[PDB]
Amino acid sequence: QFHREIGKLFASYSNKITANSPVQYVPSPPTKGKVRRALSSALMPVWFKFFRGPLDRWNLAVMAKYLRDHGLMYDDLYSDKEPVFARALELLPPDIQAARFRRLMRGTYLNHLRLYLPVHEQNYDPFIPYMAPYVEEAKFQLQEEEELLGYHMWEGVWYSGGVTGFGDKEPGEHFLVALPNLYGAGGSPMQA
Amino acid sequence: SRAVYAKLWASTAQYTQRRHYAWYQIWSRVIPWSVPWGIFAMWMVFPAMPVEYRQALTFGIWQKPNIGTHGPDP
Amino acid sequence: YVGKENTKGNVYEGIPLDQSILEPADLRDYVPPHSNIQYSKLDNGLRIASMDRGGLTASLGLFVHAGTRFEDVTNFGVTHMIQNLAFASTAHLSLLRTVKTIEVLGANAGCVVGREHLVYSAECLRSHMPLLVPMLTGNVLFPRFLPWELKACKEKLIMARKRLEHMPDQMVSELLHTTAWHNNTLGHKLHCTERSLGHYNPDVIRHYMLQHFSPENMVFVGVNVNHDELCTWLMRAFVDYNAIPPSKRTVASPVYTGGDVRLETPSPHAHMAIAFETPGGWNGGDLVAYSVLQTILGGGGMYTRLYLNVLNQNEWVESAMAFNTQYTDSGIFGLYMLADPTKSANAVKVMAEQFGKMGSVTKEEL
Amino acid sequence: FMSLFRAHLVFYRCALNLNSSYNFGFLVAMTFVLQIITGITLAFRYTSEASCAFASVQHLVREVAAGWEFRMLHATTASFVFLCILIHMTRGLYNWSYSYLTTAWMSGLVLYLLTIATAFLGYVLPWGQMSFWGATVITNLLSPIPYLVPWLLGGYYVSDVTLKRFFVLHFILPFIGCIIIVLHIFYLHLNGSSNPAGIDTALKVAFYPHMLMTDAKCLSYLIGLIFLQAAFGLMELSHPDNSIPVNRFVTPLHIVPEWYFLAYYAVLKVIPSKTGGLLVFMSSLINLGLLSEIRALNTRMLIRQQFMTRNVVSGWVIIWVYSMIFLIIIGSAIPQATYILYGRLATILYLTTGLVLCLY
Amino acid sequence: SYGNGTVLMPIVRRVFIGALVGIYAYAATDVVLIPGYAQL
Amino acid sequence: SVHSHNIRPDKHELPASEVPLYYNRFDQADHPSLWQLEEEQQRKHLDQEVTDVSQLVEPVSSPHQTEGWFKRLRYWHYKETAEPTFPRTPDLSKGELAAGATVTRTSVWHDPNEPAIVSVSRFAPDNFRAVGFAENVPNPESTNSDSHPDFREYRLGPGSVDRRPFVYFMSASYFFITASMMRSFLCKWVHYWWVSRDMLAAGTTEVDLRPIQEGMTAVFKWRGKPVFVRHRTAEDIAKAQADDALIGTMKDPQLDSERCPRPQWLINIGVCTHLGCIPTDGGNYGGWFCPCHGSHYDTSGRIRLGPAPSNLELPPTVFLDDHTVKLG
Ligand SMILES: CCCCCCCCCCCCCCCCCC(=O)OC[C@H](COP(=O)([O-])OCC(O)COP(=O)([O-])OC[C@@H](COC(=O)CCCCCCCCCCCCCCCCC)OC(=O)CCCCCCCCCCCCCCCCC)OC(=O)CCCCCCCCCCCCCCCCC
Ligand SMILES: CCCCCCCCCCCCCCCCCC(=O)OC[C@H](COP(=O)([O-])OCC(O)COP(=O)([O-])OC[C@@H](COC(=O)CCCCCCCCCCCCCCCCC)OC(=O)CCCCCCCCCCCCCCCCC)OC(=O)CCCCCCCCCCCCCCCCC
Ligand SMILES: CCCCCCCCCCCCCCCCCC(=O)OC[C@H](COP(=O)([O-])OCC(O)COP(=O)([O-])OC[C@@H](COC(=O)CCCCCCCCCCCCCCCCC)OC(=O)CCCCCCCCCCCCCCCCC)OC(=O)CCCCCCCCCCCCCCCCC
Ligand SMILES: CCCCCCCCCCCCCCCCCC(=O)OC[C@H](COP(=O)([O-])OCC(O)COP(=O)([O-])OC[C@@H](COC(=O)CCCCCCCCCCCCCCCCC)OC(=O)CCCCCCCCCCCCCCCCC)OC(=O)CCCCCCCCCCCCCCCCC
Ligand SMILES: CCCCCCCCCCCCCCCCCC(=O)OC[C@H](COP(=O)([O-])OCC[N+](C)(C)C)OC(=O)CCCCCCCCCCCCCCCCC
Ligand SMILES: CCCCCCCCCCCCCCCCCC(=O)OC[C@H](COP(=O)([O-])OCC[N+](C)(C)C)OC(=O)CCCCCCCCCCCCCCCCC
Ligand code: HEM
Ligand code: HEM
Ligand SMILES: O=C1C(O)=C([C@H]2CC[C@H](c3ccc(Cl)cc3)CC2)C(=O)c2ccccc21
Ligand code: FES
Repeated sequence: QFHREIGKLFASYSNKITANSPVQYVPSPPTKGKVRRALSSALMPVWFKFFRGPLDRWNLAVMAKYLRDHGLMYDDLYSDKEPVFARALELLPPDIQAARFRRLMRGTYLNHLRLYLPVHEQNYDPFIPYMAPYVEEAKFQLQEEEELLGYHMWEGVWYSGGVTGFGDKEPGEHFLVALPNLYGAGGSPMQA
Repeated sequence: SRAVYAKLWASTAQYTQRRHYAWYQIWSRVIPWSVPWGIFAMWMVFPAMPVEYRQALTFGIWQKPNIGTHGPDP
Repeated sequence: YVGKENTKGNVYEGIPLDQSILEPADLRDYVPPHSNIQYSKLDNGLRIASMDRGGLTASLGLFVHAGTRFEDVTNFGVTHMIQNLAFASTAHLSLLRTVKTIEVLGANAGCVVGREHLVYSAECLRSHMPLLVPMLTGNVLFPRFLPWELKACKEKLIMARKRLEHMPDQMVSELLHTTAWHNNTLGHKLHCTERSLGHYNPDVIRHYMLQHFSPENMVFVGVNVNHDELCTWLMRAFVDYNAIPPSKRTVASPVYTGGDVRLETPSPHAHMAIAFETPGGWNGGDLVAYSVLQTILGGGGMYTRLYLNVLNQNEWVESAMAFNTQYTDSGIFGLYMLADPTKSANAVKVMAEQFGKMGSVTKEEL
Repeated sequence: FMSLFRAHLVFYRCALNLNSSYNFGFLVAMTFVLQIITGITLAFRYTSEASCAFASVQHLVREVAAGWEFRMLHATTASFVFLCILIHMTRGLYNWSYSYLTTAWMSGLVLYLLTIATAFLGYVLPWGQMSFWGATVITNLLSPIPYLVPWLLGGYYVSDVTLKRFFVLHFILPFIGCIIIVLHIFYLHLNGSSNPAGIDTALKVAFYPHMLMTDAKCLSYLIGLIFLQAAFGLMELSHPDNSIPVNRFVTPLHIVPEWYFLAYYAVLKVIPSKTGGLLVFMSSLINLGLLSEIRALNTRMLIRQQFMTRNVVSGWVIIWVYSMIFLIIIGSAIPQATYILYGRLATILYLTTGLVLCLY
Repeated sequence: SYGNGTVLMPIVRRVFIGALVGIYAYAATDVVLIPGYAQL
Repeated sequence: SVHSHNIRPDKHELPASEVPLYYNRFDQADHPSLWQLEEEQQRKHLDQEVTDVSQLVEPVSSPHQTEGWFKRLRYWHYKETAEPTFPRTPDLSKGELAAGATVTRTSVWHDPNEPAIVSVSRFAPDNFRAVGFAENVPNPESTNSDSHPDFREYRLGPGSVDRRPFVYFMSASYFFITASMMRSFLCKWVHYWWVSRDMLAAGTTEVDLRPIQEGMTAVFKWRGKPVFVRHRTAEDIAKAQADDALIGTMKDPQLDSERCPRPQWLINIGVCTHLGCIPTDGGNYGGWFCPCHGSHYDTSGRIRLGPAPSNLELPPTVFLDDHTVKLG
């Protein structure tokens, strides 16, 4: 019985992994092996003074000036085409949300005109992390759904309801389900 | 109690292993489709092979069709 | 289930169901359990009661003394909100994980509001009790009340009454209550009105809970569990945390107004009900008198007073009934009837006669 | 189909700060339509015979009214097809458009492959020396598999049969192009275009009045330039050696493909193993394909701003462009050790800077 | 991810990464190592 | 819908108040409920037995209605030619129909003895029914006639075999014939792109070598490809043999004596082994140089430098005489 035997293989491996579980926080093992840690530690005094130092300083200068020209913050660079950030934006309070909207409007207009702001308008720190408390919550909420619902490749009915059947939940987002109607006036999913 | 909450938290620690198991299952269901399509591949590419290889791969069953032309010359 | 360790499969394959498969090892000599109630108390105040009958499934329940008769003009609707938020996110579990785990254990669980109590309960095999005690106590020990859960749960506050529009009997119950005690205590509605959706913010919920959900206002009850394990796993739940501190609350006596009310709708009967107050309620000494009289008259048999003297002597009544509802400190007792809508004036006369002669009884019926 | 026309090309709402760099798609489409018109009217008088194809093309120029104009418009608009495509690609490498326009980017790559094939098939039809020997080379390049090359040729060597089927294929492929263009635009408008600033913004504005006029302006410029080059011949875009009849036993003494093929040619000059040659093309195209799912290759959350303005570090796309131009330069020259040496330097740069795009 | 319809681009991702590893292995064998063993 | 009506005045077709094409006799009720009664008091023609076609009841309406040139169909009922301002008054004494226009623009509904509101109530279209209506209008009970067979005589009952095997065998048979035919079609279509039966690539040739001079290269045509024949000088031979000491270094090692069975005669296929171009005279090793990607060959044909993977290929050849060679 092939399937039950390979079951046995999988089960024993999982039990090994289970038996080694800690019961409390334990610091992660380093990201680099001891050889590379040694080599980096040896070459630090030259590499950081001549190359890495100036690279990491020039980078922040470039970023800051570009953000100040337009009056953006750093966390204004993230999109809502990203599910986690979409959730984070859903969880925002009114004031932060309104200010973000305003800054994005102004940045669009300024990049259209290609005119610098006066230097007295540029006196602020652009790298404040104002989205962090919300991104962490979004990550939690979207991780639990994977754990509790996404753990298997579920089976569906194909090309029915406007969805392909392989997992989508919004109609006509893929080519083989384009053009839902041939007559009439159509409609929108949001008005069902 | 801490103990019970710990057990409940840990219930899903092995997500990646369960996903590998899912890979295994779906590929086991899928992979036999290779036999129909393999036969058809071979069906199409058989008459491209050398006559000797056609004779060999069919254990000598296949031979040149006899249509009454191109016979030997005394 | 990442693979499975046992490969033997269905070891009873092909054995008919009228042919036993038990080995002599699995026989026992029966010893009953003992089934008188066992009573205990935690140090923080919680009272625990348990019984065992040797069934395989257990019943677990947490009882809180927080009904709707304890609300006021600033609070109306808060108890419904709390019930509609049961098994939502708490300190150490999320809403999704909680409900999904309860589903996968195989259990059925829920919460119920009344006019004097709030109840949480669950049920499945008795071997799962240690996993269920947390999830029941969580709701009263440390809920979070995140705004985006309150907002998403709102429509269930309105559907609760939207369904009452096709349950005439229950509808009449609510009319009786709000007419008997007008605008006070037991009179309050069991649901959120439109005026009740304003104060749907976490601070009001939390401030209400701080006044009622202390341990000495609670009871935990278990059936088909071993009492020392129940005590152990309940003690292990409150040991790390500070519970809501006690409060010396006071309760006002209901004021009975009585009165009259009508509500028309296309139903093909005239539904009518008349009632009088029970002084003292469940704490009055005459709790048995009313409950005997209800069976003399006819509860919700065919040799009862109403069945003989109303239903068998009039062609135009579909049903006549006596009802009796009691609370800690007041109640009501009365008669209910469905009649042909053209003869309501006769329905009133019949009811008046019946009330007329409840005072007197004969020993056969008694 | 009018309601769709209005939804997508009149009421569709864009971002205010879309400058000219977002107009080149429309332009390549227009060069497609135009190339199709001139194609069809050239087909009415072309002869698909190895004995007489060449003289067939000469007859149009010499003895037909306005004969010269259609041939030269068709010849010159090809260069603009490729120039506009390369600008259009580089814009989206610069912006990291493929971050969220995944399937659009894939469709783009397929369209570019279609265009390469179409152009090369066209390049054989006038049937001069360069045509014959180019066909010989590219057919020998795809030799690894037995019998596939005599089959695709039709014959043991490049022949009239080869001309006939190349002509039919060159007829057909552009229209398949058009179908894939519709698919392209479906994926595009499913998402919505990016800004030059790479932010999300509500300061949108409708298409018909503002952006339609910019499209029209650039269209005027392009029609202008095509006619300038076509009528006066300012640049030597095409080498003279296709003007000589074919000889099957003598090669031309100096060889230069059309400019849009020179970089590829450079590779074939400098890598020793022929299979290594072919694998470089395959690998680079696979690398470009791989950019479609760059969000998955890392767990840091991605942004579209590459902060290339004022930056002393420049960016990998700019190094890619300069490496490619250097390869064109070396493509053009004779085979000599020093050219090959700097060739190999440039080739290593071209490969590495493509690999490295995934490493954010 | 759960509740999403993109199912064929992940496969292409893995195939492409595979294929590049392949190609680079073979190229190292063909263009460098085999000649090197004539110079070793 | 996309379809118009055609209500218009017409001079070939008089209005229906003037000339109705249907049989214009209708009964009238005071209230349509009364039509119930007649359905349970009349006789019906379909309740009674007939056996021959000649016994079928005869239509009430006349055959002689519609006339004109080239009009096949001679009988119609309804038309939409428009009514005038003042319609023809129905004569209710003859049971003529009163409906729509003829109620609105006529005095027909007037009665001396009755209120007007009561009188108009009898002229809704439900209050009229033709003569013969209750007697002739069918009302089926089923789609099936008891004189025809339904599933009851064809159902496979208790005791029957299972037929799934047969059904699926039937369809599998259809499909395997289908697939054989499809494969044949694709095979023919593929084969049709293959080389034609006139080409055949067969042949052999011979070459006379008297006219050749030392240091010269002659070129000839063979099986579609060029072939070089060279009369090497002593120094060409020496150049070739000096590099035999460096055979270690070559991409395709071979010694000169194999390539020149007669040392002074060199023969090769004139084609670059890289991608098929034809090498030119010269290069760094006094042999040949390919312009397409820069491969070099020595004075014996061997690949010394560049991307080409092998030496120039030796053709199958024989020296027929001291001064004549055979190719193929
Ligand atoms: C026009 C179409 C016609 C209409 C009908 C539709 C036709 C499609 C039928 C074929 C599908 C059969 C397989 C069924 C799978 C069911 C699984 C399931 O429960 O569903 C949920 C599951 C998704 O749920 P989920 O797991 O929650 O989603 C998370 C993600 O999947 C991410 O998950 P992850 O990241 O955790 O990774 C999971 C991944 C882990 O595994 C890997 O990633 C492995 C990667 C290794 C690299 C090797 C390549 C792997 C792909 C194999 C391709 C071979 C097939 C072709 C064979 C050709 C034979 C001639 O798992 C798999 O790859 C397992 C599934 C792989 C199956 C793919 C091939 C199935 C085809 C079998 C029939 C072949 C006959 C074709 C004949 C010729 C014509 C095409 O479904 C899938 O994953 C779908 C897989 C199948 C692909 C989609 C079908 C295509 C539809 C579009 C049509 C395109 C046609 C274009 C032509 C146009 C002509 C003009
Ligand atoms: C009988 C009672 C009646 C029953 C009725 C029931 C109902 C069902 C019917 C049944 C009755 C018979 C009906 C006749 C059916 C058959 C005839 C038939 O079908 O002919 C078709 C026929 C095809 O003719 P054909 O193609 O010329 O046939 C040539 C032959 O195929 C010759 O071609 P070939 O020789 O070149 O074929 C090659 C073949 C050659 O085959 C053979 O030679 C095989 C030999 C078979 C031997 C048999 C064995 C079984 C018997 C043994 C006996 C057992 C004894 C025990 C029992 C008895 C004692 C107890 O080899 C292969 O296929 C490949 C080999 C296998 C591949 C798999 C790889 C295996 C590797 C082996 C590994 C082992 C190691 C080997 C290595 C060596 C070193 C160790 O149709 C046509 O000619 C075309 C018709 C035109 C229609 C066109 C279709 C439509 C196209 C229009 C489309 C355009 C419109 C757009 C689309 C429209 C879409 C809707
Ligand atoms: C020399 C050295 C260098 C060599 C070159 C090296 C190159 C290396 C780099 C490679 C670059 C990328 C190549 C393509 C990768 C595609 C990966 C993929 O699957 O992406 C999934 C991805 C979506 O995956 P997802 O997000 O998971 O969504 C899940 C959905 O369920 C999925 O459903 P959905 O509805 O959302 O998606 C649309 C669906 C369904 O799409 C449709 O139904 C569209 C149908 C349009 C048909 C129009 C006629 C096209 C005729 C073929 C033209 C080929 C030109 C090739 C250029 C060279 C010419 C010499 O299509 C697909 O899912 C894709 C199917 C596979 C496409 C394969 C395309 C390339 C090969 C095609 C030709 C094969 C050779 C034989 C025929 C040759 C004839 C000349 O789809 C795309 O991004 C596709 C974009 C459109 C591009 C393809 C357009 C043509 C479609 C042809 C379909 C097959 C029939 C062919 C004709 C047969 C009869 C004659
Ligand atoms: C330089 C030389 C000059 C030479 C000059 C020579 C000039 C000769 C001119 C001859 C003109 C003949 C026609 C006179 C018409 C008079 C009309 C009249 O007085 O109307 C008064 C009056 C008009 O008042 P009304 O209010 O219109 O009432 C009449 C109704 O509307 C009627 O409607 P209804 O409902 O009462 O009747 C039913 C209705 C509806 O009936 C039906 O629908 C029934 C249809 C049944 C068909 C069954 C067919 C089955 C067999 C098919 C076999 C397969 C065949 C196909 C395949 C074959 C292979 C190819 O019947 C019809 O529609 C009857 C149609 C008769 C058509 C006759 C056509 C004759 C053509 C003669 C040749 C003319 C020149 C040809 C062209 C030349 C080049 C431009 O009509 C009547 O009283 C009725 C009179 C009907 C007379 C019909 C029979 C005429 C016989 C004429 C004999 C001529 C012999 C010539 C010999 C020449 C030797 C040289
Ligand atoms: C995904 C698969 C897509 C498949 C699309 C392919 C469609 C087009 C197929 C063209 C095949 C041409 C073969 C070239 C050789 C010359 C053919 C020829 O006529 O030779 C003469 C021969 C006859 O020879 P002859 O008699 O002329 O003389 C020469 C003698 N021999 C052949 C021995 C050298 O003709 C044929 O037999 C016709 C060729 C049939 C071959 C058909 C091959 C079909 C390929 C499809 C297989 C796909 C499998 C899946 C692969 C996918 C992998 C990821
Ligand atoms: C996607 C492109 C496909 C091209 C097809 C060509 C493939 C190669 C040649 C044929 C190979 C054999 C057929 C494949 C095997 C059968 C498929 C299968 O698994 O069966 C599923 C099923 C088989 O059903 P079944 O009921 O017989 O059995 C299945 C049930 N079990 C497993 C329990 C036995 O097929 C169908 O139900 C198909 C329904 C249609 C049947 C009639 C089709 C006839 C043609 C109609 C008109 C055609 C014109 C339209 C085309 C447009 C162009 C002109
Ligand atoms: C994107 C679309 C197209 C491109 C990029 C393209 C490209 C080319 C190129 C580069 C040439 C070479 C001309 C020369 O060297 O002088 C050519 C020639 C030709 N093309 Fe196309 N072409 C396209 C569409 C078409 C179409 C649709 C047709 C016909 C339906 C067509 C028919 C021809 C013909 C007949 C020639 C021969 C010109 C001559 O012999 O002088 N082309 N094409
Ligand atoms: C015939 C070839 C092509 C046509 C007709 C075409 C057409 C278009 C059009 C009209 C647009 C929208 C307007 C514009 O951006 O100008 C567009 C956008 C786009 N195209 Fe193309 N394109 C072609 C080739 C390509 C190629 C080769 C690629 C990638 C290799 C590509 C990738 C993209 C991307 C990513 C966008 C959107 C960028 C963004 O929104 O930021 N396209 N295309
Ligand atoms: O030697 C060559 C040569 O190498 C190519 C090459 C240029 C690049 C081409 C090419 C390479 C890759 C792609 Cl994806 C498309 C086209 C193939 C032909 C020519 O075009 C040519 C034309 C005429 C005579 C000789 C030659
Ligand atoms: S074809 Fe001769 S070197 Fe490339």
